Amino acid sequence: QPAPAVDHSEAELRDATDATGNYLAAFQSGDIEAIVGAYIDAGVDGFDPSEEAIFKAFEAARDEATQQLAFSAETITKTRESVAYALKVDQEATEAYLAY
Amino acid sequence: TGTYNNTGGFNDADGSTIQPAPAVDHSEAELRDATDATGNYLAAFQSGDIEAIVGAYIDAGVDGFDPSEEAIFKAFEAARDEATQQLAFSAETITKTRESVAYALKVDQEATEAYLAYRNALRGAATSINPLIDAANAANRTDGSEIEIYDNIFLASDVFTDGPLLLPAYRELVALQTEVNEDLEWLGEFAIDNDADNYVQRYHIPAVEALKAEIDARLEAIEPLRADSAEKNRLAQKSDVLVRQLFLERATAQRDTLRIVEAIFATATRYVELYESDEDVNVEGKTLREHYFALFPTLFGAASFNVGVLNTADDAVIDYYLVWDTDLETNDEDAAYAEEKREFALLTYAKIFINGQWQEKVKYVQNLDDGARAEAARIEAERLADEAYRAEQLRIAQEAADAQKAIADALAK
Amino acid sequence: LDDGARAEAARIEAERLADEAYRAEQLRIAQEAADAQKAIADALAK
Amino acid sequence: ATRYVELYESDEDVNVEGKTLREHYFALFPTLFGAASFNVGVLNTADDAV
Repeated sequence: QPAPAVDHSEAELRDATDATGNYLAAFQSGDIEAIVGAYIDAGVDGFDPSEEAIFKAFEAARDEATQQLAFSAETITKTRESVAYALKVDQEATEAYLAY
Repeated sequence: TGTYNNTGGFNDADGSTIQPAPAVDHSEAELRDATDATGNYLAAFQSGDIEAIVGAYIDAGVDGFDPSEEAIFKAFEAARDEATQQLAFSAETITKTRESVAYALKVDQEATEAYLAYRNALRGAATSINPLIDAANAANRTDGSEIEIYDNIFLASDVFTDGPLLLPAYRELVALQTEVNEDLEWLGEFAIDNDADNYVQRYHIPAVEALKAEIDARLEAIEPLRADSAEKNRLAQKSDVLVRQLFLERATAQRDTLRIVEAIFATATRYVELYESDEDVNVEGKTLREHYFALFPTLFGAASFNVGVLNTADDAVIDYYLVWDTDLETNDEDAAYAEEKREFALLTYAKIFINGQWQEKVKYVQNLDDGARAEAARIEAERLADEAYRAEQLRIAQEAADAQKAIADALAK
Repeated sequence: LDDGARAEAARIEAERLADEAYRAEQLRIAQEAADAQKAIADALAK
Repeated sequence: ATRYVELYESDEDVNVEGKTLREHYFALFPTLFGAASFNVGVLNTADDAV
């Protein structure tokens, strides 16, 4: 993926990264109870113990993880463009200072 | 597609497909009876004694005991069919219990909504009434003997609490209305103006009339909400959701045990059936009938674990049918149902990775079986097809050659 | 392993259907050709 | 986990290498539970640095 020098503010980077870091708090904690409580849906008020509902819940969790991965993919390009702009600006600044 | 052996995925004959659960009231006595109708079947199996098991689940037969293998096979087949039917019934028990739970949740949800609405109406009436009471009290010049000094409403039952009692407040409001109507009539007397120390002025009557009008306007709107709150709070007291959750857990454990019971009976039936049979092919350096015999040691531990779970599931229901710690502080609470549902869901999730250990072995042996049985037909089918094709080809070629000889003889003439 | 098994459990069916269609077409063509030969036989024998 | 649950009593659960297809999926968890531990150990420092 290309990375043109486009200024994305560091606050934007922090917000976009924290939007994903909240998803991983339960996983990073390591407790299985927290994981099953957060990433798995309980379902209907009457808990169905059949395997089909379990399969559906796991499929939904997998789809949610896939979408989160898709967003974390674009976060990389955003940050790379920000870095390129941050390099270009002070390169030009130091060139001008040397000339003066 | 559904049988004791199937290749169609999830089956409703075992309790694995999806089923709706509308809020329908099935009484807890019905749950207890339907669960005990199955728990009697498992007493011999849960005891663990082999003699009791063979005495209960296996039929002796004719008075003259036939020791031939065919009678043994028939008895095992009958036991397997009985276990299959018991599993089919334990399947529907689950849906019954789930519907009962849904109804038990709906009723007290509505009850607590009505209670909140009625309490809010009472709070609004309390907010609206007091300033007029103070205004009417300020404009009194009598001695205070017959027309007494009013007191602030709800002196004992604090309505501003979240969950207080609400009947004494209504009775106090009714008593205040009665007192106002009583004291209003003495304002129409002719000798009430006794002396300077006690008499009436011009502005007392309008204040009393305004207070009475406000009370009469508030009660007319208060009444239906009180009626609905009482009616809905009485109905929600006739159903508990915790015992239904316990029954659901017990029935799930019963179905889990019935699964392995049916598996054991089917394994024994198939092992007995393959005695000196043409279909007893040899694979993986062993005979097909040998493979079935190795399943028992793992089943005898998986069933032990399932029975250990079912024993606690059974003991829980008997000790907590109607006693405290099953009904709680107030008519509607989800702080206890949520925790039990979480624990039950966690246990259900955890157990799906344990029964699969023996399920996969059973599937492996069964797969070997039907693979051999189905593969020992395609050679015959293809042989018949090839023979028919060759015969038809030869017949067509011969008749074409005859036709060529026919035209030869015809135009040669 | 998974997709190999899943994809391999279709080629036998595909080839069986293709072979059955090929054999049926071959037999039909042979039979109609034999009928045409009988037709010319009856025609020029008349 | 989804695929392991899906293959319950299924027609596509063929047997290979002396084991069932559903059995093969179950053996992946012990290695993932260590690889994810390493990745989480890296991510913890990556988060604390910012």
